[PDB]
Amino acid sequence: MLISQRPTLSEDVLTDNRSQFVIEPLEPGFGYTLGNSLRRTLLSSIPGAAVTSIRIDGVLHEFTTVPGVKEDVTEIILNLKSLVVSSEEDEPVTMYLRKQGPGEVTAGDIVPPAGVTVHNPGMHIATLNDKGKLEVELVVERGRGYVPAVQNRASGAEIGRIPVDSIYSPVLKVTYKVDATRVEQRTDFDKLILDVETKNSISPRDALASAGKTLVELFGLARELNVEAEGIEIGPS
Amino acid sequence: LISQRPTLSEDVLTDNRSQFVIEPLEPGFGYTLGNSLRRTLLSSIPGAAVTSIRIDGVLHEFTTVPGVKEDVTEIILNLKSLVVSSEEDEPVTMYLRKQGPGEVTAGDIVPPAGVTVHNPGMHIATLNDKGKLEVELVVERGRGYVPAVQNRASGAEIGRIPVDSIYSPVLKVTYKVDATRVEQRTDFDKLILDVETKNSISPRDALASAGKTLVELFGLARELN
Amino acid sequence: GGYDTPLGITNPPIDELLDRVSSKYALVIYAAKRARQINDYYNQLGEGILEYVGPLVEPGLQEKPLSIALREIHADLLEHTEG
Amino acid sequence: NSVPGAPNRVSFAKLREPLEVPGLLDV
Amino acid sequence: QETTRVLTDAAINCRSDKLNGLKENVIIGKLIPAGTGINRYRNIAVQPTEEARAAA
Amino acid sequence: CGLPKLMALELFKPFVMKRLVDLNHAQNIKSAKRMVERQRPQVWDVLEEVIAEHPVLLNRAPTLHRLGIQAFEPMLVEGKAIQLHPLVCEAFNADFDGDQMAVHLPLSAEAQAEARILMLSSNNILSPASGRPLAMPRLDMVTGLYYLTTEVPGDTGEYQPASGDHPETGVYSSPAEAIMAADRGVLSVRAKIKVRLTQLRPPVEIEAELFGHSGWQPGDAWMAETTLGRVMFNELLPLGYPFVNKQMHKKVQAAIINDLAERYPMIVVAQTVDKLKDAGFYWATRSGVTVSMADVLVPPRKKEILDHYEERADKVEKQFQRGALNHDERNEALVEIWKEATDEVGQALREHYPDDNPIITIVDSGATGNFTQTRTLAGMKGLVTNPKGEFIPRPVKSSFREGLTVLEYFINTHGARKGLADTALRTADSGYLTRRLVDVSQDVIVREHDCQTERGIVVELAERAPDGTLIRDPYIETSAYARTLGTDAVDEAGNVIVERGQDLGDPEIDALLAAGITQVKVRSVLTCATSTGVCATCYGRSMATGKLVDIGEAVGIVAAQSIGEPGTQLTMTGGLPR
Amino acid sequence: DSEAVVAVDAVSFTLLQDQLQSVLDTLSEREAGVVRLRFGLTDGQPRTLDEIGQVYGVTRERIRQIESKTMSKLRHPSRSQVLRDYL
Amino acid sequence: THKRRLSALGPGGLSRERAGLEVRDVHPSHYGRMCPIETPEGPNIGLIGSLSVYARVNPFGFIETPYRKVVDGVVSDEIVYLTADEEDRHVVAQANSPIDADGRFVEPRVLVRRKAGEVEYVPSSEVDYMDVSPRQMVSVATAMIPFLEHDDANRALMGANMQRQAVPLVRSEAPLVGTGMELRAAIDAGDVVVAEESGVIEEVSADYITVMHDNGTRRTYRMRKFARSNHGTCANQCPIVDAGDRVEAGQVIADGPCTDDGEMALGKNLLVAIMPWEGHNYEDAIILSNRLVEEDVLTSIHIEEHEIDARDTKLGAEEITRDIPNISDEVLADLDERGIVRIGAEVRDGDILVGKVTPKGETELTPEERLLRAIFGEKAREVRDTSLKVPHGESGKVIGIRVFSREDEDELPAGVNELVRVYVAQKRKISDGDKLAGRHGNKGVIGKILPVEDMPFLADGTPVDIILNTHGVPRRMNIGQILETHLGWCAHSGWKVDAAKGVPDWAARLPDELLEAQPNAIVSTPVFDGAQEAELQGLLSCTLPNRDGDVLVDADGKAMLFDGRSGEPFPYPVTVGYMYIMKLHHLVDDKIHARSTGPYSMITQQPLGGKAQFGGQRFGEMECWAMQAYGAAYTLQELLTIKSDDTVGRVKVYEAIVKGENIPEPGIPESFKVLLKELQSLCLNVE
Ligand SMILES: [Mg+2]
Ligand SMILES: [Zn+2]
Repeated sequence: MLISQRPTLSEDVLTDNRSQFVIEPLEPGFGYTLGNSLRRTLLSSIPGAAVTSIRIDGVLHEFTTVPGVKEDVTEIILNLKSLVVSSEEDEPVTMYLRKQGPGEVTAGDIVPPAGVTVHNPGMHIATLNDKGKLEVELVVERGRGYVPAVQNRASGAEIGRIPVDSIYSPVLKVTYKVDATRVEQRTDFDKLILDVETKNSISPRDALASAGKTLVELFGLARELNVEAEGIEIGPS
Repeated sequence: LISQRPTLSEDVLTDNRSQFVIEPLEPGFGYTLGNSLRRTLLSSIPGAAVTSIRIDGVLHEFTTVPGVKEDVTEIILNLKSLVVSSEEDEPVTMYLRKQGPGEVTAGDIVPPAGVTVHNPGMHIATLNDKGKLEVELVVERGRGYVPAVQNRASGAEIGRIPVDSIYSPVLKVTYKVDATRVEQRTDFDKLILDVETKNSISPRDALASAGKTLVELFGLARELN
Repeated sequence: GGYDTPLGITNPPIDELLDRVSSKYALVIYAAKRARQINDYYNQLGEGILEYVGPLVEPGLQEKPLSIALREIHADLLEHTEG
Repeated sequence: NSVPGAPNRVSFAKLREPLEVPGLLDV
Repeated sequence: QETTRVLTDAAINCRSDKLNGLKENVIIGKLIPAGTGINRYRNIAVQPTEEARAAA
Repeated sequence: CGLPKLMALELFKPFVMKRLVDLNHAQNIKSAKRMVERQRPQVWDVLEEVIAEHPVLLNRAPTLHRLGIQAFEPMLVEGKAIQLHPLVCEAFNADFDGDQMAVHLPLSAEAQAEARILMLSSNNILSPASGRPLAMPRLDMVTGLYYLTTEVPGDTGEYQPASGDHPETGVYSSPAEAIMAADRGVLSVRAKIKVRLTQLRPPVEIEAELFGHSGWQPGDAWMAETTLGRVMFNELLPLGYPFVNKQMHKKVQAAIINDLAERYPMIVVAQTVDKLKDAGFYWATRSGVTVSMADVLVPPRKKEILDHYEERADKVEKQFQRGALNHDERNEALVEIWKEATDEVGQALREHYPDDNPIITIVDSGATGNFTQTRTLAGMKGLVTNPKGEFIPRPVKSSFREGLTVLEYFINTHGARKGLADTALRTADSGYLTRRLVDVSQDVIVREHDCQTERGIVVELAERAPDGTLIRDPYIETSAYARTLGTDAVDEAGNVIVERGQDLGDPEIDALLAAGITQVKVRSVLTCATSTGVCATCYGRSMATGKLVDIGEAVGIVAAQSIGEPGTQLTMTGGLPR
Repeated sequence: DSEAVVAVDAVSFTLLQDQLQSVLDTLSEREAGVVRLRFGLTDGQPRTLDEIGQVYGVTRERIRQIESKTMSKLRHPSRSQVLRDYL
Repeated sequence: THKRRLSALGPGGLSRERAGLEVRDVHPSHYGRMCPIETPEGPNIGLIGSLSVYARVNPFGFIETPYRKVVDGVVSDEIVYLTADEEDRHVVAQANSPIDADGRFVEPRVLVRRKAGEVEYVPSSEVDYMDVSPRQMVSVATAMIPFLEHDDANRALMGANMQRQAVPLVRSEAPLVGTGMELRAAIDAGDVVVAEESGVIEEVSADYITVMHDNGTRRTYRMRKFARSNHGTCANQCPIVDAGDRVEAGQVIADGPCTDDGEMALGKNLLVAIMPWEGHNYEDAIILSNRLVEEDVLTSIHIEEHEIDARDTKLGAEEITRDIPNISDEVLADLDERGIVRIGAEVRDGDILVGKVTPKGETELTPEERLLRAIFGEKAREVRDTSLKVPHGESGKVIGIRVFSREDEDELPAGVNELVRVYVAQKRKISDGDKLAGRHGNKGVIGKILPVEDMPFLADGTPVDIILNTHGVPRRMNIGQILETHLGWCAHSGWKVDAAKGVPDWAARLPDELLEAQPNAIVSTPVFDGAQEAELQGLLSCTLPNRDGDVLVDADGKAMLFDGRSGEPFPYPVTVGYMYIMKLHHLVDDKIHARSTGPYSMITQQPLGGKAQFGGQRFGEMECWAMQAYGAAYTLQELLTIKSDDTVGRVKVYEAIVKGENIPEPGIPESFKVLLKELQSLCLNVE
């Protein structure tokens, strides 16, 4: 049949990577059917890379004090966890961060091999007190969604390398709500209000477009059972 | 990452209910996927049902026909249970004549070309020696639930009785997921979806219409970039 | 300071409006007399002109004169004397 | 029980009461 | 209470009323002397600022 | 507030007639009136246009106090029932068992301005009587925030620092990462973690430790061992408010909203209360507070307790049967024995229950109810009163889970009916007393700003101990708060700590108690020197705003309503006749 | 009180008087004058053709001709739909 | 219950204001003669009561009560009717006492009732009278509450009071769990056609049943179809017997308004969860599914009655006809040639029902009306229209037309020639605002009607119907509804305990043929001798599955719901089951009420009061106190001058709103000038 009212999609722009969309008006149940689906698809369906396991020389079992540095080991672990890095190779590549002498390490002091790239060179990671030396070997790979600490199944390199989590998803915090526009002339329709905040890897409009593309290629399976079945056609743009 | 697009197989249990299994999926995703498909299936499938009836001897909804055991409102409450599938969008009419004693089932309704009544064993009303029933109906397309549209809203005569309408071919839909999610990060979800329809349309056609509606609406957020 | 955006009848905030009057009662008679002046301007635009000036801030599409008076008081564009 | 066209409504009662209910409109 | 007795001895003494409590002003429909009814607030003169008068 | 559109079309009929004459939809007001009566479909858009930003009044009889009439901005709602905001039910004393509310309509510009500024809903949060807030969370959202902010030892994803072969695996770099790890089935909301927060103000000790002067958290980073739930809760609160890290009992929420009302403007308090309502409902659904008869647990050793006190009652009855004591003495002995047995069964039931029982969570979170209702649910009912007021010495030895018997039900009915008739008589007497008080004190209004007297009453204000320590007097917040000092405050013939003419809020009272002074001479309306009403400095702070009272307020009717309103809850010469 | 003021017919009467004044002003001066003096629209006294021909200095038959001409002029849909909607 | 109702007011009795507080309480002589539960709960508590079940009135006017006499500890069957005095002369045993199936008790120390209303433990030889049964001290309407012994007295009062405000639905399904009082309370209420004599059915129809007795004679029972009750509800009567069946004396032959197959049926059976859902069921609000709106589960007929009469006047006589002055022919197409509408025409709010025109007389004409009539040529039409119009907020079809005429020689009051009555009926659905209640005082309006998709469905796709709230259960002490919910789920799904190793220990005192039951089977737990906790818990643990092997509800009575809105499961199991709820007579359409400007009073000039008219709300005394306490003087001046009494001001206010100007300044009210004229009339120079 016909939708009898074509919905729109308009993007409002907050601070640079915190856009906020509205979709209005929808058929009176159709807010929640696509709201939660879009939230989960924005979160756990976009590819991207992150750190997976690091290794610090000089640490053997204590995991608590690195000599010559000021900050804790766990501070370096979560500072490395909040490091945006994009890959192009679907296999585990390694990195290195080498610095001796007193001063302060930044994220731009790392050296990227071929294919990977860092999107915040002015990010603070560690400080070296006096005459210290930092030599940390990172492992960067890609995937989807959030994934916890993969345990030491390959226990051969387990003495040096310690595992962390991986925020593969380029979006961070997506929330949503519905509304109640035009209860009389349009008879209680819905207005979905999205809110997405990404990192600087992709703009949220492009994240929304990739999520919509994966969703429609997911529902193409359910569409391709009886192609000549009558649905609800919206019409043209 | 994994590189495997999900597939959809089909599994038949009876003639009017079947099972649909999708695998693999992302973790924490099969619940939302099945709920979106259920929310579409349970509300937005186009079908057909009766709209307004008109018995000859009556003038309104709160009377009785000479001869029948039930009354007019009980005949309305029985005829609201019919399941009927149409073919074209203009409102066709079907008749029902029955004379003398006996039980008037839904199989006695003579349909025009295009529509069909699916359960002829449905009881409508029962008659006696002096009873005479003569009633015409109006079948119409649509989707969802809609209350009885008033006689003043159209330009019909006094004999018309507007009935409520429920064009909804689906009957009962559930799902469940099978979260493997082992401690090796080869994780996925396997969603098993269940559809049961009221013998009007097949479950494959119901799921096809729901998938068409989702593919139409979810593509709105893609090509507006 | 920065709190949130208001909406509807609570715009402008009375916590900012009460920094321009003594008490709330003076604020009420202030806004009511300014709104009566604005409506007396509007219903005399058809005939010849008079001294009933206003509004000073730009009105909305279809905005009540009392809301325009409250926005004018929040813009610090009028003056008032008590009794 | 003691009314002929009654629906079979199975009871949970333990006490066998002697006296049936009187005529409700005798007052 | 005792509207007979209250009214008769007031009628003897020729007792005049002054209409200052907020009970009597409710009865005759006049503006009550509280809130926005006292003379500090009821006679506020409102005029636009002379700097902003020339702005339009 | 919601509005049934078929009623709002009837209220606003001249406005919509003028508006649909002005837009060319009818040639005069006669065709416009017939167009309204036939309900042509343009009148809905015209009705929305004339409804927008035009307040209405709402009213539920009986109007007990000043917050019984509150203005609202309408918006059109389908159906036929008035939709009411779920936070003003405490002010209206309205539940949804079939109560009706009247809607009036202000007309002139003065009436619209009065309803928009003075009588708005979001402007009246606090009491006019005591200053505590009336827009506080209640029955459901308190349970929601209690479940959201409580802390479970050893839940899924709890932080352990055990560092042998593997690190701690409890830390999280950001609340966004923690929200992802809880969306996946790893982190529970109530498990203890160590986030790295960059948007919430740390408490005073951590702020003075890490940054000293002003740790302005919009850029700063600091670690905190909390749950995810308390972080999600503290994100509802404003930026300048510090971190809390507590368990949101109802008194804790009362203290939070009181502090927010004291140190912030009103609009921030209104928005914070709306956010708290939304979070409280959304987590009240997921809390899992249901009621089953497998959840009403009985105490296991109830029967031996009842048998022991039954043997004591048997000895008392046998001693009466000997003739060694009269009727009233054995009645007193049986009353004492069964009171002891009731309290023993209540103690055993109190110590038998777990903490995650819904019937004890709803009680202990301060949502509703007390413990005696749970004792009468599972346990023992206890003594039941007579029609006169004596105690039946039997008593009821059953509970409503076990089901009563015929005589015990017949005994309970006496006290039930006495309570009902007491309720009717008490609300009639409270109405009469409110009428008398309003009729006396209606001519006490504020007239001047400062009468400039020197007399004043004295307050006790936290007398000391035999050890010498100044213990805080319990009745300070009713007696000494919100008052203006008539004389100065000197300590041990040293420095003057708080000068004359100050509001006596929290921190100066804390400073006086820290300096160690008790008696203070404060101003009050007993010693005011104006002839027509009181002055503004003698009355002190108006409780409804928090600032000084104005020069036109009618404080007499406010006082009379604040006295006569809670008289219905005065459940008794010690009651409302007292 | 069925003999009270309905309070919509009163403002309808005032609006009808204003529209009647505008419609009679859409005619000429002499035509509006003779119609107002014929029907007493300004003082409440219906004069006759003798008095109208006296105040204008012409025969009663000329006044009657002018009155019939104006009654034919007012009986137009364009001139009279706004007055038709008042009854 | 309107019969068998005992009051203390009226002529020859004490007034309400003079009612002593001691006469409202329950004396201990009320055991078996008056219900201590059922009474009105306004300012009439205890002044109005109802009779007990087994009670009886003496020839002198005192109230008798049966008792089982017992000699030497052997309980006999000689039933003796005692009054209060000779009840006090003896000592009275307990109903539920353990009798040895031989007449004798099993313990000497029995519960007993002494002379002055005391409760003791007498040895089992002084006992000379026993009760006949339980439920002797209870009324009829209170004896229809399952698990009454688990509820508090106030909520049982509210439940027994709200059980009779239920409305008759259109389908009237019998309750799953009930007592044994529905059948007798229905066939004694008189609203059920009972077969007078045993015989065989000859012919059924929708209008009459003719039976054939054993000896020749026949009798026909004329049904009542769509008869109006005293409060607008409907009174249908449908048969339940087929053509060739055989009936006996006293057998039910035709249902009534609220009956199903013989027994009472005041509501429907609905699946229910006890979770708090998103603040929509906050503070006793109820949310429902859309299935009840779709499938006519809670819908009822309502029949209203209008009336008009053509009197005679001085100037002539009013006539009933079609020739209505100044009314278009578009709205005159419904009614027939003689004025009244035809049967079947649907009317809206404000249409013409009976065309009636009155003579009016002669008046002077304004010059503008004269000029418009001269322009348009419409005539004078000296007769005035006072027709019969359907009032505001009503609609529906037209069932019947009853007309009395003077020329057909009926009895009428003096001067009336034609009386005509029109019956309009409508089919009211369920809606938000309408009031629902259970059988335990758990009332509450409908907060929201959700669609069928966003409603928390069960583990196999079944959506729930209503959603109650948890916080209203424990603090009101009425967990009888929780026991009714558990036993309703058991009675819906059907159970079968296992007698392989004998009967389990909890079901030892459980009677036979309840060890297994079919699904959708009815049961009856009586008032004070019903289900027990061990019986219900063990029966709830063995509750055979639905279609697949899926026990949807575990041993605690709960189930794992799914959130129909987001999609995730709820993390904790929720209590579900099958309750029995009723629709009450507090619908919104009888309550929603508004007024802009309508009819005014005559003596005073205030707007008239009442929903029957347009009607304005009373702005009382405490509301004036609140408006003074706010300080808003202008709103109070407006509310007391230009909305009530300023007779020259109301027209100016309406004119200023219509023309769009400022509201003018209020004048002196009419009440003050009336007071001034009275004081001047009473020889007091008020100046
Ligand atoms: Mg209530
Ligand atoms: Zn003073």
